[PDB]
Amino acid sequence: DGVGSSSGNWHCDSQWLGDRVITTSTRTWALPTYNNHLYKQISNSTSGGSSNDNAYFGYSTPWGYFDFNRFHCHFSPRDWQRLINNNWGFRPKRLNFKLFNIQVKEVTDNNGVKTIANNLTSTVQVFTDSDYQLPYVLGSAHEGCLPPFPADVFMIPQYGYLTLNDGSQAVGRSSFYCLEYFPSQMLRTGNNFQFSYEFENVPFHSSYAHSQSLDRLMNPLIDQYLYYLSKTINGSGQNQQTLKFSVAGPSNMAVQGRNYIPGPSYRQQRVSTTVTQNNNSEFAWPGASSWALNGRNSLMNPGPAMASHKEGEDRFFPLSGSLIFGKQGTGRDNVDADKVMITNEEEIKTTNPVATESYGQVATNHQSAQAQAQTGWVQNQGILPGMVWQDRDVYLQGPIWAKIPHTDGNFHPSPLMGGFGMKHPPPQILIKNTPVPADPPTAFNKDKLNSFITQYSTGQVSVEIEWELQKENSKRWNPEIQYTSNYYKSNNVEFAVNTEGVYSEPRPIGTRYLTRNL
Amino acid sequence: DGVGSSSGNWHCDSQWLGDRVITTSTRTWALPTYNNHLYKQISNSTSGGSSNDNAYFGYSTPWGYFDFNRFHCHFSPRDWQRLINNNWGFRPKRLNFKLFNIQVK
Amino acid sequence: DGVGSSSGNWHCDSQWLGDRVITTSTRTWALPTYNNHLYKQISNSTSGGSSNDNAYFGYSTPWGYFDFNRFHCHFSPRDWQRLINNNWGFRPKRLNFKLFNIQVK
Amino acid sequence: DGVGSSSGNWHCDSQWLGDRVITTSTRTWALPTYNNHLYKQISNSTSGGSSNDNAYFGYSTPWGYFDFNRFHCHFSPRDWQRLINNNWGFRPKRLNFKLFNIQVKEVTDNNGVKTIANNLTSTVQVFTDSDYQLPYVLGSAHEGCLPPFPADVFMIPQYGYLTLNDGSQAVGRSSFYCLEYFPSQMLRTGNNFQFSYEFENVPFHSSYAHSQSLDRLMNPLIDQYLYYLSKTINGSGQNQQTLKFSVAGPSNMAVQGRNYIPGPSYRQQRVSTTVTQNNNSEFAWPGASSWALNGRNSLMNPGPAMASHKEGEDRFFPLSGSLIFGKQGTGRDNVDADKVMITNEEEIKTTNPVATESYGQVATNHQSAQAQAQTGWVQNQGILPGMVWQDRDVYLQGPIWAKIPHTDGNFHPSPLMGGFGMKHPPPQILIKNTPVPADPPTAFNKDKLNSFITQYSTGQVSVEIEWELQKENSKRWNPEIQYTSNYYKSNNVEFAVNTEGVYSEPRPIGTRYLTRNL
Repeated sequence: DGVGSSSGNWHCDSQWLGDRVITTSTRTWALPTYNNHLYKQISNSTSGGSSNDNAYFGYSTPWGYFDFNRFHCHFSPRDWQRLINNNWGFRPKRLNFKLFNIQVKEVTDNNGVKTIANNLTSTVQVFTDSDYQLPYVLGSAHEGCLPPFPADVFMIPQYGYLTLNDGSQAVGRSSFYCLEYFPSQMLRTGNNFQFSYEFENVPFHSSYAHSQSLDRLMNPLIDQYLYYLSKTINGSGQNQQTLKFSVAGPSNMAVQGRNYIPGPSYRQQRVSTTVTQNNNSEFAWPGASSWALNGRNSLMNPGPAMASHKEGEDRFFPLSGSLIFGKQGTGRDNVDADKVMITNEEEIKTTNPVATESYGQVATNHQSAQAQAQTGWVQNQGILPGMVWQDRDVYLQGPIWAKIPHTDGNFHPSPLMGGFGMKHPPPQILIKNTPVPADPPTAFNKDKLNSFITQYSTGQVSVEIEWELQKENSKRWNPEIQYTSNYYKSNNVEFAVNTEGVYSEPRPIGTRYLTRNL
Repeated sequence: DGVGSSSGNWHCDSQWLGDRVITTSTRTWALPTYNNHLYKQISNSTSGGSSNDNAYFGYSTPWGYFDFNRFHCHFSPRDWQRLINNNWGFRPKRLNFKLFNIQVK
Repeated sequence: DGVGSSSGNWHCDSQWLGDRVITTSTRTWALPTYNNHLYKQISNSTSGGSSNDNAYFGYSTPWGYFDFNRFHCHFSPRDWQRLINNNWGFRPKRLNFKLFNIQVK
Repeated sequence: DGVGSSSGNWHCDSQWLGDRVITTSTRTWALPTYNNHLYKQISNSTSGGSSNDNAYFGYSTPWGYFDFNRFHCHFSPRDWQRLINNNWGFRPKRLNFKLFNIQVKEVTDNNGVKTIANNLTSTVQVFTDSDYQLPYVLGSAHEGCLPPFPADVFMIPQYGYLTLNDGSQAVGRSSFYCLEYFPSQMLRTGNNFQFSYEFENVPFHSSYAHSQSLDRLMNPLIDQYLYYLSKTINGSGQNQQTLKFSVAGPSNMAVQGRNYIPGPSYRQQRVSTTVTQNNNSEFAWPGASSWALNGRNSLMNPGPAMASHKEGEDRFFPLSGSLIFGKQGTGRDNVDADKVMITNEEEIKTTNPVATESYGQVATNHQSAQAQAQTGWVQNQGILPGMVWQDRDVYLQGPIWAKIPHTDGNFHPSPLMGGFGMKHPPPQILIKNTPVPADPPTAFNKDKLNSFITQYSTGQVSVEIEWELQKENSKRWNPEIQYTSNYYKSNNVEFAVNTEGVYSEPRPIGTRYLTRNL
């Protein structure tokens, strides 16, 4: 429109209908100039990397991008509490995104002092990768998302991508992408940008915990009509071999026939938070479970959805089997256990195997009069017919969605870090300040200009997402477990600001508090 | 239009139809003041030339000009590869040119 | 039709449309008499096999069969090159099969 | 149709309308099996060639082809005489082609004796290269065309083609063509084949000889209003330099100004048919004019249309400047001059330069008091503005058309051997006997069959061409030169059969007997 007219209003609210909840969040953003308007080839050689497992090749772009792939970007703690305490499931339906109130500033430095002024004629470029023609980086748990607290002003992260690499070198199959080779809208201070997105059909997330275990689905009062081999010898010596059979009933539930079995496994090492119970050696990387791709080892992290620990074993965790969040103010490198928040998936112990245990035991030989029957620990077990399992729970500060890789085949493409897997997720939204050259020389020079006016941009961003709800219809008589704040007095209110205005999330919040039968 | 409204968008893409390919390219340009707004007579004497074969007479103008008479101004390397590997011939048909987002400093 | 009239023509060509390619291939075949018009029980004993892993039981029929389950039966090397250099994917859609110009000797 | 019904009639006649003549010719052909149904790579190594100039690479196909690219295939000698004596020009308009009365035979050899029988169920395959996707070999003066005499039965020539070569080896750019990769009609004894072709617009062939010379177009009674420098010195000593000018008139026609000049040249060596006037040395290849392409020298043959000889110099010919036809029964290698028929282009001496002379003389220096004026013989001269020329004449036994090479540029694409140049000439008509395998083994073998029944095919071929005529409207008073037979008694009639039934063409017949002004 014009310089003196706002191009949008501040929309931040949650609307709770019967089967739907609409979340709207608005944030103020700041966008600097990245790479001084240049594309730069990057690799482990440029960053000084040495290990083969961490070698990479890619490019850093002068473009930024908007990321809102975390639940706290849309749900307040109270809204999250309502969702998790009142619904058996939820899923995103549609998306509305807006950029408005664009403000481009120029910075001039004379001598140790910088002056900031408006540049009303400068432009900012925005476009969406609706055709998914660029590498998708929103599927990784990267920082730079919209802040959970609406009053926080955030910096737009720089967009970068990786391609095929051989050490620090590239190959002929490696791809280079120029983001200026895409049509993009150019916005001055009076212009705004908006688009709508429809989520593809995804299953409802399981925001419930099973009230039954897979091995306890039988009637505890009635025998089965099936038999089991109870004895093989002749009880109370030589030549004592005689078959025996008994009815599988309530007294021996472990041997009853069952139609379904727990889901797959890939065993993790077990770590205690009581440090003196751990071995006196360096076992992080060495002791960890991993997978290999083209000679590179990548940590199995977080891996298959598996129960974090056995009942009562709360002190133990799988070495890389769980999402680890950092508390407010936590450092980047080598922080103590009290500075991080270790999530756990104990709710899925009713259907999923324990991460630090074998799947089970399997026969490994043919027993005879000369050879005793032998069994072997199944340390990893693939998908088998009749298996059932629960996916990893999602969290308030955890990811929402991920892009399913474009491959010939996949199985249960639920993101392993939690969330909704989609072939066509919300498109990447890329933003960049248009370069403004400084005064050029009065004589023609064919070289590209390298002198630009120092600029940055700021504005507001709004994203509205409609969520579909799956209401609970339980006939359970006793009250359910519910997420609740603690009344006991404390220096600060949980999920609030401190005396210095710092917002903090004191704990990870899952979604599985209500219960339903298996 | 106005100071605070963009006069055009960034269009840079290639569209491949059956018998036609449409190339669009957008660039950012900078234009200084040439000859301090003056027309100047130029010659090999003004530039110090001596040889008869390189003697010339002309004028330098304060005007600039836009030139896109090179194939890489319109075709990306991948588009060029497609064109050369899949076609026995090609020729230009029509042209569209735009200047927008003027900023004078 | 008749003895002196051909029952079909030689069709062997590839037609490249926008999103579709139609491949046609014609070949000359010869069919002898198999097993002297008999069905015969066959096994690894009849062929002299001894290993358990290669033991088998079956029948050999006096019938022949037409097989075109290889890509080079339909795509020339140039057509294959075009397909692989210009397309992200392909799949068969429909089939037409013909036998003609029968000659029994 | 059926075995016992003819699929076509014998059509061989010429119909003379006002401005059009329609020629129809029917011939009986025989088609054997070529290369035993195989494609074979051929090169100068396979044929034993050694010279770089004659090196080649290509393929020989089992297909034959029909060729009617010679005028005597359509015009009888009497029709040719009428055409050349009554018309100033002619050009082909449209084409009709027919194959019918197909007869396929099988040959069986027991012991030194062969038995031939019909194979009523066998097929012959025919198709036309209407899209010009195969190498065009009809543009070369190859043998194998339809015989001039309708009663002669001819053998179908085998189709072969050449591609890019480096010595006897091929390169990556070389192309291999499979003629079975084309849709073709399969014909039994009851079937027939036919198609129609329309000639693209071509200029009328010049079937006239100019009655004026390019240097004698002025009025012989009137002076020009232009002057010439007659003298430079001071006639009848030193210091005698004085300019002079005179009117160019009838007394000095050589110096008159002229608007047009004779056409281009590329000088040929001069050979006498009186052998004792030639040099006592071997000068064929060495003394010949040539052009070079990629390091290979190709004889300039016949080259630019140039007058064969000066007036009265009938004994001389240009070393490779003229079409040479062989008399009936003439051998293939090293025949005497009386066994061949040397064509001449003396009719174009009025506009085209003499093949064995320089184009002219050009100044090569600046004359002065110290240096005498110098001139140099122009041995070859390219196209210049104002040039006019006549193309090479066509002959009864000479070629009709040729395919203009598909190139970015060309100039006056009239075939240098004579005829009509076309981007889309009459398409190649390719024919092959369908292989008929012998008895295969009773056990499956994956190798391609190499045992086939010995077969050949025979039938009739008809081609009808409509020619447009350009009538003469001359006001010449005296009678014209006309082609005529000689009444004087002879043992045989010219253009007739001998006592052994051998048809012969005793002389080449041009088209340029009538006259018109320049």
